[PDB]
Amino acid sequence: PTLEWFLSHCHIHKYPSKSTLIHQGEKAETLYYIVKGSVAVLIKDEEGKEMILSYLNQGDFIGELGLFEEGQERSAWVRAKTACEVAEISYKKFRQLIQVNPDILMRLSAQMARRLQVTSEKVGNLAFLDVTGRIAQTLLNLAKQPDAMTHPDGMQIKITRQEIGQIVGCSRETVGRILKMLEDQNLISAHGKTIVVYGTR
Amino acid sequence: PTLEWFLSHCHIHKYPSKSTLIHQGEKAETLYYIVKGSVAVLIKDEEGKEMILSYLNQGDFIGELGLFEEGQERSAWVRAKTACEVAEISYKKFRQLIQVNPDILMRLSAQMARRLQVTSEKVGNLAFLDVTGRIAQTLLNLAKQPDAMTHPDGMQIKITRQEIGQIVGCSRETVGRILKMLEDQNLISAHGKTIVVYGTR
Amino acid sequence: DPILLRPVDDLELTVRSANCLKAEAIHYIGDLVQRTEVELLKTPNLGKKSLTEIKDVLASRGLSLGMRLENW
Amino acid sequence: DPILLRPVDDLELTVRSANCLKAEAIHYIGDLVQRTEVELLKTPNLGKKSLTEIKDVLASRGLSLGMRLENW
Amino acid sequence: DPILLRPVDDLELTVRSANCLKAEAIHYIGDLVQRTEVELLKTPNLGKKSLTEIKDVLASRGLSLG
Amino acid sequence: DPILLRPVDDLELTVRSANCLKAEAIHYIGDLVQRTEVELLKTPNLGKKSLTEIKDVLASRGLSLG
DNA sequence: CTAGATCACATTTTAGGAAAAAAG
DNA sequence: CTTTTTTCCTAAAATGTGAT
DNA sequence: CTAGATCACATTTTAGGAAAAAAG
DNA sequence: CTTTTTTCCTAAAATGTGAT
Ligand SMILES: Nc1ncnc2c1ncn2[C@@H]1O[C@@H]2COP(=O)(O)O[C@H]2[C@H]1O
Ligand SMILES: Nc1ncnc2c1ncn2[C@@H]1O[C@@H]2COP(=O)(O)O[C@H]2[C@H]1O
Repeated sequence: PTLEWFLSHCHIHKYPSKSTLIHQGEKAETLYYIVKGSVAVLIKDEEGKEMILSYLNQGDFIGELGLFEEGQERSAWVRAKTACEVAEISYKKFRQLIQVNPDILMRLSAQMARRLQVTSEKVGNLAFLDVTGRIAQTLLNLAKQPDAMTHPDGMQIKITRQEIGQIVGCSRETVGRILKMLEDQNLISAHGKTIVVYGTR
Repeated sequence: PTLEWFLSHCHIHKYPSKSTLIHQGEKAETLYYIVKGSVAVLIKDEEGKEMILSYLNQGDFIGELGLFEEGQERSAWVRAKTACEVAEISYKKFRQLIQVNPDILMRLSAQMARRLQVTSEKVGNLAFLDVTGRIAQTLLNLAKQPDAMTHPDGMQIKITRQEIGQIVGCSRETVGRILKMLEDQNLISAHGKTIVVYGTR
Repeated sequence: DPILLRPVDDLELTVRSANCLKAEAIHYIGDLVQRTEVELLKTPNLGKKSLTEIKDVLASRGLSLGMRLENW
Repeated sequence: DPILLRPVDDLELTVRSANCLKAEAIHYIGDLVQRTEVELLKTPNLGKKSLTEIKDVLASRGLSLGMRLENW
Repeated sequence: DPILLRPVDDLELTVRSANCLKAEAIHYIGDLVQRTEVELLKTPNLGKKSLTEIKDVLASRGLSLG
Repeated sequence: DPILLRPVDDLELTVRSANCLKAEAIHYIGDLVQRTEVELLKTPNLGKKSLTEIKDVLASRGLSLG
């Protein structure tokens, strides 16, 4: 549709799994769009403890925040969850593109809209729920994601405890615990990195 | 500038201090813009414990999130911090307005950009810092706000402990504590609702 | 719905895949359609390529896998 | 800067305000300009209206209150 | 001390506080400094800004209230 | 039991697992059910899907591995 | 082992508006 | 006379307390 | 008083790629 | 012959542990 047009103006680059697309702190001058693949938005603290802010899959834009105000820094790091193809565009050229057609901007903003909603919910969670609560919630969310696997007893997902730690913001041990706990309570199944959240569907 | 144009298409209503502009959960069909006044974006939990998500002053848009996807619900409550004038517009009519001029959309998105950045930082805070840390940080942030008062020893602000509680997400007692603590450490001054964060400027 | 009526073959998928659903007793796209990936994976001689295949054809035909629907 | 040179009067503000900065020893907009609200509030006969006044004129003239600048 | 000889009046303050001290029988900076904050706050028409004012003059005037 | 008389072969499984049991000297569903999971996993060319397969046939076939 | 939540209530502080009192 | 500043007042809201 | 962080390390699990082995 | 599935293998990463 419009997208074809948009892309035809982007440069395209492949990023190998685990590589860094956006490096928090750098001058934001380009806009990215995920053609194929998945990636992880995350921020670290002084020591370096990471916190997963969000997972973005194909169709998503990345590093959009720099676009509206001239000369800002990337708001957070973005690591390639898997190997993935990415379309890039100078914020400049992109603005030009918008003049000829805001439909595209509409599309972009539309994502930020979503992203705000959720990140906001993220805040309320760290605010109101407890680890069991948050972990509980996330298993639901991860079950939502695309790479989720349809399973007889619900949804199946692969993700480490360390990871869920960085998602919900608690220790990896504590995740293991709350995880065994949820298994007793027969709510999820857990075999290594493979977890199955019953109840989905 | 453009804004004059934009407003000329909005209906205008005055909201008395403490009134509710947006009621989380309701059908989002209108976009708002703050002409005069301040307001507070906040969300509650099951029990009803509120959590201040953000403070928006004049110049800000409100209830923009509903605009891109048809038929969603308001993402959170918005209470009038003070009495304030608000311009309103059907999402429909607003879209039309954008066709004739995306400059306006540009302006709107531009805010969401900002809002995401911060709300994201909000997450990292609940994630990495401790109450003293977060409270520490917020006193800085509140010192930033417009209604802040220039003071010889820095910035002066009026805000209750209960409030800071709902901001940083901890108990009101604990705020009082960490607050006395910061006063001993001679970092801030506190007389009732009036606090002065030294060091600003 | 109209599609779930016609048999799987209409999916024009690879031999391997066919012979697999075939041997797994799948007849109509209405059965397959409501089958879990994890299951199909246990299916002998049905691997990632073949699985990814099934999903993609169902995806084009507008369907999903592990579909839900009562009375079949 | 050029503005902070001329005296406060150039601000064409209300009597009350004037007589107040006046009695508070303020001469050039360069002094006032770098004065804290909280201070001006202690100034007798200078109230919210008058204070809000000062800020607004400085705001139009492009200046702020409690300004910072060395050597004056 | 030599200053405590001088009248409150010779201090020049604010009409409001003036009339207060005045009709309160506080004629010399002595009578004044003899009182504490709480003392005058009870004085009619004398309040926050007033007290705070009366304080700030004796501030740079090397005199407190006690 | 009457089924344990029948050969593994009569069970029909998967070429791979077949040749395994076969060249592993497992001719009757008896010889088979006598072994546990760990037992066959050590069998060359017999692994995860294999074992998991051999299990699922005896699943609806009222037979376990012990 | 540490960092906060807690809980009832007596006590302190605030909002904000009438009205006296200066100022212009 | 009119405005703006100050004082003055109280129902209602905020606060501290401190060991488990 | 409660809810989590902790800490080192022996032990378990995973990624992902060669290559054997079926299938077409 | 060519593809796809399965097994097989290990450096590297994830995990549990449990009282303070
Ligand atoms: N809260 C968030 N949710 C989703 N994506 C985000 C969030 N914060 C940052 N990002 C993405 O990460 C990018 C980091 O650099 P930018 O600020 O250019 O743009 C940012 C967004 O694309
Ligand atoms: N994280 C946030 N930061 C700032 N404003 C927000 C945030 N979340 C919600 N809002 C505002 O609150 C509004 C609630 O209703 P809407 O979803 O229509 O639009 C939302 C935004 O205008």
